[PDB]
Amino acid sequence: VKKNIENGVAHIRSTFNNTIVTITDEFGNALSWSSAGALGFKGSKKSTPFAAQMASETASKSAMEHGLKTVEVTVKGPGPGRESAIRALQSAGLEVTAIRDVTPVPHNGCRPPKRRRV
RNA sequence: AAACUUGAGUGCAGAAGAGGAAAGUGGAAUUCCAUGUGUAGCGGUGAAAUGCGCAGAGAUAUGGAGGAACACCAGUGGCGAA
Repeated sequence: VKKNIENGVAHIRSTFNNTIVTITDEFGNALSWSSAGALGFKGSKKSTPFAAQMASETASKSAMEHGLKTVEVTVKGPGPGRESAIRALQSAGLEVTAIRDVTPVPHNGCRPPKRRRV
């Protein structure tokens, strides 16, 4: 009931409303997930870099418990906590081979929602 | 009534163009469906709540369905009577 991997990819989704972190193998398999809402932060605070740092630290701790050593960063969303999440990943002992922002670029398909009037 | 080539067209040699009409091909992305991993949140806001989710949501990986628009080029740029 244990997983042993040495190289992997950490997916970090940071939106202005919340931060979610997970780590997977090189073939995208899920071990554990972390979110600011689960950590305890509610409402606005979930977007703060500190909550992102805590979630990234928890996710990296579980990844290294399963045995991860080298990880590649997969960043999603425009939130401000992406850099804090990456630094927490680095400080957890894992080695960042490279960083890539996989934020989906819609070329021209689909109509975005109405601009807010507030 | 009779001449002219300057206006207006024509011939000859060249130029660019999101001008229009009809078929075909394509990548990104959104939604949905199925399945594997996985746990208690997701989403949202000034802050919240409705709502969705312990029947397994959200995240993640793969495949499928389908509609719609064409990121970069792109520019006091081009084309058209509008």
